[PDB]
Amino acid sequence: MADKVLPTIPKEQRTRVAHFLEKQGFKQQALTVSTDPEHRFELALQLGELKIAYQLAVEAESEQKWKQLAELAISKCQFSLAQECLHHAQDYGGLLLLATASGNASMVNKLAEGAERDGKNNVAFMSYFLQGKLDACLELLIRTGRLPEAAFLARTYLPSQVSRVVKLWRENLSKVNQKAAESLADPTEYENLFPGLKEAFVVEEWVKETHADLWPAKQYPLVTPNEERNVMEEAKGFQ
Amino acid sequence: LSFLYLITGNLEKLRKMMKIAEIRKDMSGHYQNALYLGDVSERVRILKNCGQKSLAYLSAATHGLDEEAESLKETFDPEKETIPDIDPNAKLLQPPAPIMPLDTNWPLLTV
Repeated sequence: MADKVLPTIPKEQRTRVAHFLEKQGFKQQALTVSTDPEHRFELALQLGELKIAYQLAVEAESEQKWKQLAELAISKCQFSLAQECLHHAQDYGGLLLLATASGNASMVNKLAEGAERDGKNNVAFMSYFLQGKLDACLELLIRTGRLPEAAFLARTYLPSQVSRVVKLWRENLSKVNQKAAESLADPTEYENLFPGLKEAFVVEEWVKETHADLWPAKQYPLVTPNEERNVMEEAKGFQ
Repeated sequence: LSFLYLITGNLEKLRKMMKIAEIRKDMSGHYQNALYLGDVSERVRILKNCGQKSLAYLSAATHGLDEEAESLKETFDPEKETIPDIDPNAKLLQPPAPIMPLDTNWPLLTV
């Protein structure tokens, strides 16, 4: 009966009543009438026509929508898309949590790009590492003035930037003269670098490694490939 | 300090520390223990924070252990239905094979 009336209601009317309908709990039906982007939106949150919600979003026109929505999407476990929205949002933090949990390089490159974006030094490093990229970690340091720290990495996992880097750090120190403050040596004397001969470089292990990076470590797994990184690793690594 | 420990090419100290801060709660931090590692135990805890078998699967599958994550997931009345890219594809690799150190201890000189 009402439907005959329905033509003979418009804009705003629909809204009020929609709220009534919503009160009725005739959410779907409430959806059908739906009439305000906001109105549609909130209801949409309740409702979850997911795709449908997207169309309403269309171009959302507010990350806040995406943020709100992201939580919702994620709940529905409509991730493929969620990723698209979140990505669309480029809302890195939550998105990272998923991306990381299954794992992914690709995410990492784009993200790397992002990593560059973020404005505090630390996250970006994990990324660089995570990717496996000393190089990236070290380059990053150059901008931030992480210098003592950069040396440790450069030493540990040797890109022998310890030599290069140390000179520069030392130079800062140098600026701030005093001989102790200057501090000096790479192959020999103070440090014996390559003459010490101990644990962050060489070819053979490295060759084995070269491959290693390429295969999946294995134990028993899924399509989501292996790498391990534990006891075993220590042993071969020494070899 | 943990960072120093992972920088260096050795494994325990971070792990006790990991215990002792895991043990001091967490929602975003477990991550620290996992990467340089393969294996994590965090997952036992983690699932409890999540507990949607989702995290548990994503994480799970490779030790050849996707499976328990599914068992619960089913029990619940599952809710997963779509996923995004993420297939383990970034390198947790680097650190210190023989010749050209670590640095537990770092020598220098005033000279």
